[PDB]
Amino acid sequence: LRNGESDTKRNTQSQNEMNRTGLTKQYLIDNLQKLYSMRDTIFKTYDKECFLHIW
Amino acid sequence: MFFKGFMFNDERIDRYFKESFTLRFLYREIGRQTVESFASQVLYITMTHEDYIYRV
Repeated sequence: LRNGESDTKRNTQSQNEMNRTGLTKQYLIDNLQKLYSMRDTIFKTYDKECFLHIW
Repeated sequence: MFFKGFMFNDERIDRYFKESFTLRFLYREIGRQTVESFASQVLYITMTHEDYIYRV
């Protein structure tokens, strides 16, 4: 006559960490056309208000 | 005289841009009374659109 007994305890602890980055640049001609007058638009507001307008 | 000490970093860009400018208006007359006012206007227009010139 043979008897027995068993017992187990498995305990796992884990940690993860993921750092994903990216950078996508799209070149379109439509952006160059809109680029043209960004700087010039600054001084249209200066000229309209601050300066004289008759020769 | 015209672009008063304004130079693009790239050599070829600078040469081609200024050659185009001086070729287009070789015989045209300056708009303003003097060459200083015309030079100031040209320099301002160049500085304002320097990024578009660089890209193009």
